Amino acid sequence: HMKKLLVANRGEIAVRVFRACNELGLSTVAVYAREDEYSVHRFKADESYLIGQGKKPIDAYLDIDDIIRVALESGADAIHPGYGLLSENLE
Amino acid sequence: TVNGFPGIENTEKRHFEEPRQPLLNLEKKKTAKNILDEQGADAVVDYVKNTKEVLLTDTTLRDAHQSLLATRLRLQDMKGIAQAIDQGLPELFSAEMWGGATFDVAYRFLNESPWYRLRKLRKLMPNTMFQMLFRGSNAVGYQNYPDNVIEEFIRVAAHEGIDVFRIFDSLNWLPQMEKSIQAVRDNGKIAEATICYTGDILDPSRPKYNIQYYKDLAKELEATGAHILAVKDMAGLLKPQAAYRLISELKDTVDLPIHLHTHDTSGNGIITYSGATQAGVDIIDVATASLAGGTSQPSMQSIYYALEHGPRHASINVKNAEQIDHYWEDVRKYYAPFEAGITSPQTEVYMHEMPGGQYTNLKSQAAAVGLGHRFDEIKQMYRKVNMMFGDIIKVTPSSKVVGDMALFMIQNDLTEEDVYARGNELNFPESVVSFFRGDLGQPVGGFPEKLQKIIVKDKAVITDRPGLHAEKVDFETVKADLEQKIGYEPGDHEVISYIMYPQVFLDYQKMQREFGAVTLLDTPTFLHGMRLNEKIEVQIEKGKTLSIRLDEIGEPDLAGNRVLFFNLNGQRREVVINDQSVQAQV
Amino acid sequence: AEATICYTGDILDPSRPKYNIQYYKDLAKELEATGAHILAVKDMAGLLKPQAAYRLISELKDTVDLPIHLHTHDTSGNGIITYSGATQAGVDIIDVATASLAGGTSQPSMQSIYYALEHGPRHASINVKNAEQIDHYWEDVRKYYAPFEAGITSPQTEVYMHEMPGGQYTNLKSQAAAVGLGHRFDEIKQM
Ligand SMILES: *C(=O)CCCC[C@@H]1SC[C@@H]2NC(=O)N[C@@H]21
Ligand SMILES: [Mg+2]
Ligand SMILES: [Mn+2]
Ligand SMILES: [Mn+2]
Repeated sequence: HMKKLLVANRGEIAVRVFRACNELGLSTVAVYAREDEYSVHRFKADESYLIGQGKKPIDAYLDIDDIIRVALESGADAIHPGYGLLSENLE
Repeated sequence: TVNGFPGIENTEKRHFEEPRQPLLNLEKKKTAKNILDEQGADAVVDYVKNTKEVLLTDTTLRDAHQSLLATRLRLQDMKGIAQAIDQGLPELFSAEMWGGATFDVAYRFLNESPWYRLRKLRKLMPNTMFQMLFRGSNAVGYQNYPDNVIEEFIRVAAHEGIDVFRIFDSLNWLPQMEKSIQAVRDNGKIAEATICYTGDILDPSRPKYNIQYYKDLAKELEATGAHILAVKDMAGLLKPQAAYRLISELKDTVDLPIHLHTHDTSGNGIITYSGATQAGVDIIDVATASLAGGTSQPSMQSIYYALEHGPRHASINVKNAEQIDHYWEDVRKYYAPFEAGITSPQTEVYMHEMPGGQYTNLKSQAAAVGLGHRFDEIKQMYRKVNMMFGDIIKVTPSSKVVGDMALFMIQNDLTEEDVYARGNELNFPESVVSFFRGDLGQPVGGFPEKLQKIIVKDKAVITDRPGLHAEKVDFETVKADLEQKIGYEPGDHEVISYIMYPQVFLDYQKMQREFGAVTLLDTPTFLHGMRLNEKIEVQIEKGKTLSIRLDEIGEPDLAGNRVLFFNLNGQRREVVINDQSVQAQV
Repeated sequence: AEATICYTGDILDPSRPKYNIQYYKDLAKELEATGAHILAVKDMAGLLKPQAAYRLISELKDTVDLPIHLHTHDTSGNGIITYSGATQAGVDIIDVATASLAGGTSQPSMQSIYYALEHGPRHASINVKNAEQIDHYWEDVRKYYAPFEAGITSPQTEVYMHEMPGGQYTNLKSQAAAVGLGHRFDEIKQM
């Protein structure tokens, strides 16, 4: 069973999935770039982790391996991509 | 930010670069902690006895910063390098990270639980044995405690990760040690019975502490079943020829492995360690190079090259130790307000025999009073008061008695025959009368009988163990009272800390309810607050990092309150804090 | 006249064979060929380990009959044990400083080398009670030279790594921070 979910997105949609997960009784993991350090979605989750260190922030949010590494090391069971960045990404 | 750290002078917050992480050459090896966990204490003792090399105990985490940084080293700088110490130096016998003044000082000044520090270090150092300094019948406090308190502390400390207990008495008295030794043995850990070396064994003018005294004391310490015999040189008094002779006569007397702990106060620590190594010592207490020398221990990097091509080498990875010393050098610069005086080899410690921590604490205490300009007179009075008391062992807390007594002597212009004459009406300090009443135990050769009746006039003295006369403490009612006091059910460690330090633990709880876990902050931020337009990140949890920016410090109003404009997690938050310098109600 | 051999490398390490024991033996023979009165051994960077100190002095004592003068620094924190190792090998004169101006890049202490060699085969010819009384003056005088203090000094076994003498350590670190390389002074020491 799922106990923890990571959102591989930012901004409004990340907060929306966080609210849905909290209504469903799930732990929430946020990911954020360095340039998105003051985003609301970073502080709306139980755990927040910096991703894409050194890259452009949009490229940081498109980093598949870093997001998967954060989700694996945080104990997250699922990844919600939101929309836009990697929601339709097959890889 | 507005009021400064209490006890130090308010500077600006200096810019500090990140400390250098070590580049380690890891070598997977079986440590003594693994042998203790799998096979017990006796197999550890056999492993020490079967090692031809001299083992090293790292005193960086307790004694090096107790001597040099006024034991103000915090858990953040410890945990920045604890994993690197555990992995890069598996050759260490143990790491002394607890006990002594650390337990009181962390609660009092650092506002962090020593139990929390022990838990974090144990999680970060799984393969390194943890050594504590056990002060006999008064385990970490100064007042005497009942036996059930001592065994409860030993049980909880052994459960939370302490593996080696260096048990010593302030006056080298076996009744104040053997109960703690038995409790440590019962808890499955290693008991380190300790002799406090004082005087000179090669000086015929002082035969009170000669080689036969240490021989018979080591015999009775081996009779109690303690695993390792320890020799604590508190003030760096062990001369190298004296070290060789003492270690030889202790090696041909008992079968226990010998542990030597000395200070480099006279500048002869390295040669003393080498002379003990030639005589057949097993473990020696060393520190990292950046926190070595002066009142601290000799360097482990120096003691590697001191025995590099001799008959016995030191078991350490000196490249990894030199790499870790870069981090220690970088993080020493955070504690500039707590730095002691300019270091030098001080051979005058052979005269007054002051322990280094006692030396700096008494220097600060005498600097608080306007009398502190004649510190040479204070040291001479310390030497003569020690001679007048009957040449007692001057370690914590008996060294405090000698220091307070001598400071009282030259504070009111007293003399030895003068204090003999006027001692009927003199109001001596509480430490001297409590020592002469027998609350610290029975000294070797007894008290001076005329001076005893002069010091304590009407109060009852005791010649037996003070732990026999201690008031009984029941843990259930203490736990209930503490739960009433702190608002939640306390652990065994919290109750144990409440028993020995009642007001200190409660004030720590008040500081925890007011300021939270300040141990998670970095040391420059902990000591100097926050700068204007500064950005700090505070990790309060795994995955939770507080982004704090100080935007503007407001002017104080008529009530003395200042509004600080913080940017907490991207949002503006105005914090109202009272300025102590600004007078209120104006 | 004190003919002086400057010491570098490690005589007890076979990976550095240029300055081995035979090089110092031949140099001591060449210096004794001249009319030098005392052979001097300068350890400017404190590189002489105590096991190497016993080996080098004993191999020079049976090579030449000149008295051996040893001078070293305790930058590595091993100055006292190096002098005690050479005392066992039969060194004649050692270079010591007063206790208030000892340690670090300076010489090992005169007051501490007495107690190190006390009750041994050879004592140190000094009045340590008079030396400790003199050291009170140097402790007070050193307070006048606060602007010229090096800083917080610890035993540094990295002097075995880069072999920088103590005078060169303070001087070169001053220029690196002056030009702007003080933060990379570790990489300067590496190279
Ligand atoms: C930045 O790359 C985040 C995605 C923002 C654009 C995407 S494209 C499809 C979604 N529709 C929309 O209006 N925005 C989303
Ligand atoms: Mg051994
Ligand atoms: Mn000590
Ligand atoms: Mn020189």
